Amino acid sequence: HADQDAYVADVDGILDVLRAQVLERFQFISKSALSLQKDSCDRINCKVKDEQKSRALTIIVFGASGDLAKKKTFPALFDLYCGGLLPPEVNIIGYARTKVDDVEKWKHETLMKYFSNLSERGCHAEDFLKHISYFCGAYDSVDDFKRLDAVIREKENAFKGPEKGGNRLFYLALPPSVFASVCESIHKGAMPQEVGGWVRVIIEKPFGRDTKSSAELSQALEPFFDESQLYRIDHYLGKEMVQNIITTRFANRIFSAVWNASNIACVQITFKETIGTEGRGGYFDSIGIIRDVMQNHLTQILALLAMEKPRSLDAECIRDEKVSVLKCIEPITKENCVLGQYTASADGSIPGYLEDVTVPEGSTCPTFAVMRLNINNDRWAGVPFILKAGKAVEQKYVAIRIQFRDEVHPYGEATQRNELVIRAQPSEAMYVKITTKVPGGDLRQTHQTELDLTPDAYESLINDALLGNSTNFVRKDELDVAWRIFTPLLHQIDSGEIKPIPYQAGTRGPKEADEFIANNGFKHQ
Amino acid sequence: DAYVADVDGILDVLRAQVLERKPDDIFQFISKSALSLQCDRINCKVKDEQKSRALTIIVFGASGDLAKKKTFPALFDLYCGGLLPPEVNIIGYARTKVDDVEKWKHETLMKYFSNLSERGCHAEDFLKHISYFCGAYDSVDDFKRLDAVIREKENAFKGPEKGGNRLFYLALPPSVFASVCESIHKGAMPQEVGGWVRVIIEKPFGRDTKSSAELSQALEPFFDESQLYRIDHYLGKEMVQNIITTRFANRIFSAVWNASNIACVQITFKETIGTEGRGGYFDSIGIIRDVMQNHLTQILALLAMEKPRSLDAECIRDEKVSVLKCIEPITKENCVLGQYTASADGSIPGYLEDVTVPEGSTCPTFAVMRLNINNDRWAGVPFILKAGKAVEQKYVAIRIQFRDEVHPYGEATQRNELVIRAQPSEAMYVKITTKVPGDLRQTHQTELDLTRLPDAYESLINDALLGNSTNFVRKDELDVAWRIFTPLLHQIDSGEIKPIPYQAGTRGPKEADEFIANNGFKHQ
Ligand SMILES: N[C@@H]1[C@@H](O)[C@H](O)[C@@H](COP(=O)(O)O)O[C@@H]1O
Repeated sequence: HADQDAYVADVDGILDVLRAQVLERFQFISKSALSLQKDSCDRINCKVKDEQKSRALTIIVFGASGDLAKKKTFPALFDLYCGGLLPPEVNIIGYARTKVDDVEKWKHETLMKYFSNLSERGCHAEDFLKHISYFCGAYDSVDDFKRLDAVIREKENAFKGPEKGGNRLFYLALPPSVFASVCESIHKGAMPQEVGGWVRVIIEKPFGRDTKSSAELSQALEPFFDESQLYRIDHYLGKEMVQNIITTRFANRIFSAVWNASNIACVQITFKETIGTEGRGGYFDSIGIIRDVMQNHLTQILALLAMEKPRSLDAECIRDEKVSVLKCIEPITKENCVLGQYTASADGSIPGYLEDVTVPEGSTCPTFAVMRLNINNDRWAGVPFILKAGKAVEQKYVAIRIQFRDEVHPYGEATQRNELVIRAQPSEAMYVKITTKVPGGDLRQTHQTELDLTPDAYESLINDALLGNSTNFVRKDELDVAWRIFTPLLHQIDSGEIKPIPYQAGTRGPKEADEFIANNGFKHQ
Repeated sequence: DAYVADVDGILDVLRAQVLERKPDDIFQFISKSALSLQCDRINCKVKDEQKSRALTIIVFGASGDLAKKKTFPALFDLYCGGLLPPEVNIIGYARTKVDDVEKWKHETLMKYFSNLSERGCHAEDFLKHISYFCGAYDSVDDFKRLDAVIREKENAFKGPEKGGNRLFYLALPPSVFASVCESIHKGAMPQEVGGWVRVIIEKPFGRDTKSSAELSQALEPFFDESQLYRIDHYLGKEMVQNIITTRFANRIFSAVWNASNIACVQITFKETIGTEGRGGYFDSIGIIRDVMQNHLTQILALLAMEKPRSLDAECIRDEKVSVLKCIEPITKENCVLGQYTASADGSIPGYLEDVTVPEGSTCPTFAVMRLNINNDRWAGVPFILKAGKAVEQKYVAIRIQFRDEVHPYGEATQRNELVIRAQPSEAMYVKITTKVPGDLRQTHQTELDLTRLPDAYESLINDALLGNSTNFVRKDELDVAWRIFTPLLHQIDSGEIKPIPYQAGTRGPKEADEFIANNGFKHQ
């Protein structure tokens, strides 16, 4: 309805007129309201901001000798350095349990092995290692964090610059079981100095495995770090796609006006991988495809896509809207879910999921899921939202597909449903499919045409955290709502009330899934 | 410098309110959300007789959770509001020796005082009125020693009259009530020269007809029903006036307050909190004894009574008794029980997860039941009491649903309602159908609103201090109240009904809502 969007715009335009009147200094808002009634391996070029330059900065990577830290975090930090997005005087500390004598060989052997050895980057590796130190320490001794504090205080007091104190980003590349321990230890032991500096904490998934376990972690952490400080990171959600979702829609009347039940026939969000899970049963078997990427990754995409209009692009305004729309979503039913589990590829190259020492025999863990979500609000009531995720399928692909309702009249078969695709993998692309004339010479001689409207994902998130921008991080309330959307389903699945269909590695998945989709409003182009 | 723009921040709150609620008139809603988005010498408001004589308040069990977290903070609030006499003496009476009474004051009491500015700045002054007294609850000599301590404060009283008034507050297990009352009777009654004696006692008042009557007979040699105040913490003055005045002062409400016009009456008490690890204690009590036989029944009496001969306390109490005597004993077939299980987010563990709860507990944390008031006014009208822990909102209200006018409006009208709500905020309103301007069949449901003071608990203590016993259950009233519930409780304890599990934070068991719909209620 034009009136749904008009009313919001009228409220915002009233709050806007109470803005430029209150620009002349609660009780004044009440009075004004009734009143309105009556009417090449080159040099790193530093792209960092002034404030970023102005105070010291230490990044502490905890669990620095783990696979995530050494293969993912440190390389990501390296790429940001090469991109000129770390402050000049950035200090990095790898905190970990094991004692190390030859500090410099550890950086070279545990860390540099994994750096991007590309042309434009390789030459900067040694430069980056200068900014790194090692810290031997455990994740609970108050002593160890007192010592670390003093190690940081020395580097911060050495900073050659205008502001005192130090900004501190604690990056917990650890198993969630130690999050609370470390967090309290930081709180008691190693917060930024009184004089100045912010404190930020990046934590890694899993964020529980259901409503109850997730809220226990939130409760454990919330004594020590609030939602301005805590950053729950989703490696796979990048700047590029988020901007495509938000900007393309909210900046433009044309897309804004059609982004609703009256115009949209159906929406799919798809996350497909050719890779399987081989030798990862130790993580995956207990998690399943749904907890792994759908409850966390796909649902945040969905929230950004479905949300109502925030009043501004301030992060918490957007996060507020993510929560509101998630709260409109009905808990997913077992009647709206098709599950799969992959067997060996027909060509015998790829082994099945159960064919794995790190997977328990008999496992019914799903590697594939397609489900329908109902968003019960004025904007979305009736519209099918399809989430689809799967391992060992036919191609690597992440995209949003919005199919618009057909204009049957008057072009009939000389036209076709409009679409909007926002694709992130294997490469970024955003387009609309529309119908246009061909130059020749009758009106029903039409064409299908694709208007193109167009640091990696993980890196862009670490950068956002340094910048203090939490837009693309799940907030504590948001996380809780998301868990309530999926947990009843996850229970039904673990109680065996629905079961995975087998599919061979390299196919599309269970044929049943494609029938589900087609039976839930999608029409083939 | 000061580019705070927290303006924008509050604009955001307004926005969220407007779009949540979606008013027709944005402007007028902006005002009402803004105004409702918003130190000094104490002004003595106390009356003539109250300033005339010494007052001493003795809180027995002063280091207990009830006394330090509820009673003493309430007295502080009364003090800050000018509702205690200026020379009031407060005595905390307990059994543990205390080296430093000043530290006790600061650590045991002042910790639970309201941190409100306009109160904080009075705490130290209030503490000057509090003494600690250490003694037993059964030794006459301790009460004589207490009497000496009181007489000393009374005799230094600088106002006109002699002796003093004594309010004894028994924040104790009822097992010690008789021994305290006897000890008071022998040892520290007010001075003969002048002063009254009042005694406030806490629930439970027994746990069935027999235990309760035995308790009343243990106390009546010492205190009569003008001296004895059985306190129900939850019964506020504001609710009671809503119940009494709206009806009895008005022809329109009096005329419809009967079987000819009312389809059903529901009295609801809902909390989001569980038993909070005190399940072991709750388990011997259960929801029916906890709030229904006492609290909801008093609300029912006030709501259902005949017109009092006057608005005097004992005339109201006489009518409370008369109506309760009309009520049939509740049958098990008119009762649905629940027991909560863990909340979705686990913040409320299941009732049975508490290790202090014994395996196999069928204690109800939830109950809905129907009472039949067999009199001319009420014959055939279902009265529903509903109470529940660990449900979906904190809420206390009376809902009166009137009979429908089938003709002529049919589906273009629905049943009128009178709501008197106390929690989470006071409201009272009627829902009637009215025309929309713009088609006789085009109608709207509208709510007519009929409209820091003391809170409900503070109101009752203030009432005891003033001698107003309206909102206190009288001995005879209590007996009758117990005769309504005791058969049912017996059936429950014999295992004849069993509680339906419900998840903490839901409404309760689906069978309870169906029971309500089966006994005369119709959803909007
Ligand atoms: N917008 C991001 C993309 O940047 C990302 O690439 C993709 C997941 O794919 P991958 O797991 O390869 O990052 O979806 C996310 O939503």
